[PDB]
Amino acid sequence: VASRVVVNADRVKGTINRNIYGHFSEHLGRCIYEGLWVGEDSPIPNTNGIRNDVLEALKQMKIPVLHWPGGCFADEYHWKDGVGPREKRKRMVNTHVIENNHFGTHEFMMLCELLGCEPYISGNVGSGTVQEMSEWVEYITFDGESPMANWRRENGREKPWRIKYWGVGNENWGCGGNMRAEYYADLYRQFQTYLRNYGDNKLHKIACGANTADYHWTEVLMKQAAPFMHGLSLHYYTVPGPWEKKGPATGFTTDEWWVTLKKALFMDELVTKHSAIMDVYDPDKRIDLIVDEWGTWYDVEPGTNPGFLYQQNSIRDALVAGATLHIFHRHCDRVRMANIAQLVNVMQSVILTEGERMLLTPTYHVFNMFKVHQDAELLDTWESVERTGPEGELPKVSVSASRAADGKIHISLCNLDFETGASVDIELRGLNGGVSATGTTLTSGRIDGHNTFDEPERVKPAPFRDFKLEGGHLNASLPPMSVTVLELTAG
Amino acid sequence: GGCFADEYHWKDGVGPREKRKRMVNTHVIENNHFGTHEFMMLCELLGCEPYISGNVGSGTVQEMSEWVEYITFDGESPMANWRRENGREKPWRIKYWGVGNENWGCGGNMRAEYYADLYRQFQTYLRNYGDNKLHKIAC
Amino acid sequence: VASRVVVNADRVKGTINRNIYGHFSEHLGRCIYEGLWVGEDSPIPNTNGIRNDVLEALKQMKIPVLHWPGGCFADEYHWKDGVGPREKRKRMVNTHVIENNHFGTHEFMMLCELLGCEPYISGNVGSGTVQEMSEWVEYITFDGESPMANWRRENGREKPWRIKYWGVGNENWGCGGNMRAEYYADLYRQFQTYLRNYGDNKLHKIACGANTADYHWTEVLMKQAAPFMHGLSLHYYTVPGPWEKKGPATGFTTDEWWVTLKKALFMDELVTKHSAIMDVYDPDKRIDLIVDEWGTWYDVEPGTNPGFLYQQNSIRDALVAGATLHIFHRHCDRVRMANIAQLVNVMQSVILTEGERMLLTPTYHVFNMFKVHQDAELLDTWESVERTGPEGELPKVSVSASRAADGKIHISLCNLDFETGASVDIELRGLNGGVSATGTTLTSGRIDGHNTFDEPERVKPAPFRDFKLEGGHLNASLPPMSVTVLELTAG
Ligand SMILES: OC[C@@H]1O[C@@H](O)[C@H](O)[C@H]1O
Ligand SMILES: OC[C@@H]1O[C@@H](O)[C@H](O)[C@H]1O
Ligand SMILES: OC[C@@H]1O[C@@H](O)[C@H](O)[C@H]1O
Repeated sequence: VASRVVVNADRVKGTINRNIYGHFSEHLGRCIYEGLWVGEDSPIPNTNGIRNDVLEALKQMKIPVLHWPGGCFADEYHWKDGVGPREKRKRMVNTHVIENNHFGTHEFMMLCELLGCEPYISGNVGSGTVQEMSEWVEYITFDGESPMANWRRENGREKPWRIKYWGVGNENWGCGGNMRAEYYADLYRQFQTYLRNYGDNKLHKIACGANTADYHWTEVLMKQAAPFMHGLSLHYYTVPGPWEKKGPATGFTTDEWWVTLKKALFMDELVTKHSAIMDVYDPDKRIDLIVDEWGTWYDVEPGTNPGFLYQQNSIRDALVAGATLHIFHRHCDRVRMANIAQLVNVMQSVILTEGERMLLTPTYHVFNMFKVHQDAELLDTWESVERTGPEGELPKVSVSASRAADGKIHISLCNLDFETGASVDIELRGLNGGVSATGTTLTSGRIDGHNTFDEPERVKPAPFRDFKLEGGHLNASLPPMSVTVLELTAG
Repeated sequence: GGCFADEYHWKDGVGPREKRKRMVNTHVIENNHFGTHEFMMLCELLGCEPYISGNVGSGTVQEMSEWVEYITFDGESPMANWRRENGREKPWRIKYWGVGNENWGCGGNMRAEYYADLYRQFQTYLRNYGDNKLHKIAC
Repeated sequence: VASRVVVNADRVKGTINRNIYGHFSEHLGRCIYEGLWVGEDSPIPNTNGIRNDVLEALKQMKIPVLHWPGGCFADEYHWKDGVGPREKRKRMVNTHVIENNHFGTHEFMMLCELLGCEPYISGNVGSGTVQEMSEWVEYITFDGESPMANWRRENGREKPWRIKYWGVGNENWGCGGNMRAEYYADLYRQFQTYLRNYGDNKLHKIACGANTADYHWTEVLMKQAAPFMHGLSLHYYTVPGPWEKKGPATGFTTDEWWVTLKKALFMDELVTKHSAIMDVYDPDKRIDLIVDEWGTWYDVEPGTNPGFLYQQNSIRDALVAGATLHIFHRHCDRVRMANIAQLVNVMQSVILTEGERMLLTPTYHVFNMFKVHQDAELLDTWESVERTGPEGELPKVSVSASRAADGKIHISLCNLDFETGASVDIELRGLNGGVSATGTTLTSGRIDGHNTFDEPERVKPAPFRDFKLEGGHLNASLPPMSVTVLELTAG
């Protein structure tokens, strides 16, 4: 009983926008402070205050876009508190957490330039003013003379920055103001009016979209505000248990494995149904769907502060990431950005740090393996896959194929069963020449296999050779609980 | 304005003329040398009524309320004291007061129903000081 | 410059419900009287009062479903007027048109049995009562004792008939009561409640849907009445000129050719957008979309009564029909019935009669050539086609492929350009064996080529041989202004 797949290598169905592989960093826990920002005089080796070990790993992963500063923090942030001389930045210290605002606009834009990624900034609607947000944009982007542009120059950046992605509030249905969609849509329309295109900059204005299955939100924002947006967001976290006892990152049950993956795959139905509503108001698909919060959310590691959201990261997280990325690919006609929550030390991170030490999570390795899909052409594939899990409720395999700019084909495959391997037969159609293939696979011997600071390489990619290629068929034996990428070269 | 009215912040146009806000776009210069005092003088020289449009789209309720108070109040307050420091001892009279302009478009892309609510809110705080009587105009 | 197509012969995309090839006959002009019903002692040869020449032609075409009695007539009809001793039924005559009610329920049900087609009756909401409609269903379908079933037996039909398709009013936004969607939805819910399933009969209840681009109607009916319907209708006529001067059926300009075809192809946008709204409320596509009025609508033939809607029928009509049917195929995941307006002597008919004489229109020949698509499996095809018309506004070629129950493949092609032939290269993938092909084509030497009673065979199907099949490519040279079907057999 093999899964079967046919790849039509000559039929392109869309472009997988690189920003599908995006990231998110809030001022929360150790995502910004320690995770990225250590300060110029830290003994952790750093580039202008940003730790080198993280920088180098994120560059290798080819981070395309980074969303900052929030999350809920964005609708509480007053950007002027984060610019100017470090010693006059606003300082808050709670003894029950330090926000010293040493990382602000200039440090973020420096971060993005060091990474080679797009900045994606969210302005403050819930507790901010229209002038405040307008002034932020002007500060960043205006090349003339004004109090804001002159301030930016004073603070060390002479020429403006370019920025496309601009979020007009975040989570406005909840921590960003507990707003009705109808009320948010009016604020949105008002705020966005004053966010200008200065110089040769072109803003890509993103309205706050729904939480999970709040389809009414999407309908209202589309019906009332479509002509005034370039994108609409969507938030959906994979939470295995109930809110008050989400379940652990490691040491979990087999039931928790299956439930986690089933909940992750619910993304497909969400994206489908929100997109269907968007199609009614925007049939040409002008407006991007932006899934700017996704990923797993567990109970924090025992003994850690629940407010810091620190969780471990296992092969289970790798499967969530790979299957979710595949869902985004299948919707790349409308989904054009996604941002996993969150970059470092918080929720489903690519990196965890502990002082000067760091590790790469299994989530990191999926992003780094799947980077070959960034800006690739999605190929037409059809499939008939085995089932797995209790009552066959899950697909055993998730597969996606794309063509890179040099003509190579990448086929990525997830085996969602932790107990046995998956046989897959792939037929390749529409090739001219012959092809050869190499592979890499990410797997584990344990259902909760993970990396630690003492053992940072327990779960990492390896060469994959358990396949054969002949007569236009590639037959592969995928390991249990694995993510695999095959690279095909023509000739 | 026009569209400028829902972008203007009136405080930028008062005070020592030399130290007012400057903006320049290469791609147009606004030095704010013509502001509230200069406009009110202009209307007095012409013998015409002044008709000012306050900023709803990017302005705040306090900001508009303070504009009216600055112009018209004859007592002691931070705004009236500031007007006197800026060279006008007694208040001016003004009737015609626009509570935003072009709010369906360049003044905030507002639905009528939403503008009506902001209108009701903003106008509440535009007071009749001394013997002045405002004539409030909705967009 | 060939159009190119690839057929994936092993990939099925859906089932083309046979009812896509449906028809519609209203009590209007000579559609029912003379067109079908001649009376038992007419010198026109007949079977139980229905003319044999039409019967035989419709059976050969494999008519799958016939909608009666309207149109606007349905929301004026009182069915009890059409049952009982034929001689004593209601008579109306307008001098300023005769309705003797000799064709009523028994005659219609007999007609469908003789044809082997499903009956599709529209009940009267606009001027009818809930009891009246409920009694109609009971009269037709109930096998016990009751006043209605006893009456049917007295009128000569002992056992009940079966009927699936039941329209709960027609054109209720216009001639069926000038209703707002919200008000119609409420009447719909009320009327349908009383339409019972008697014996082993199962009704398929159809709500009146939108006229043309009235998307609000579809939204309201889906949101308020989806759980109470099996199907929702849609109406769209191709009208070349303005309402008051639509343009003629023959002797038209080349501009009228292009405008006609462009307007016809607007069906795709309509069906797409109405279907998108349906998907929001019915994501599993339970509810059928029924396009129960479509076709061309011209000024009547000079000197004929405008109220009788008699128009000629040319190769231009054949192209409208073939391109429209192809649009329905591409939407066969949701469109499950369609009904061209109207069957005989009215609008875009398959047959025109003049006393005992009859002719087959070019529209007939499309339906008869495309019957091979009835209940077939739609195959995955992709294409890149030449453009035609002023400014390349039209596709030069429309193509569709399906697989019949015996494994043959039919590929139909329309060439929309009247000026030159169309080269097409078709690649066949996913076959095992070799294949051979035969073809038929329908074309004319004039842009308004048509059949007349004196020359009833000027435009009719002919063998098509101008193609070659080698090395899994079928290259064809389609004639100008043509509709062609290729039949492929494996081995
Ligand atoms: O502050 C914790 C918040 O909870 C979640 O809804 C958000 O993603 C995060 O900003
Ligand atoms: O400012 C440009 C604007 O165009 C028009 O809508 C307004 O009057 C004017 O202020
Ligand atoms: O009856 C005349 C009407 O015109 C169209 O609206 C309807 O199909 C037809 O019944």
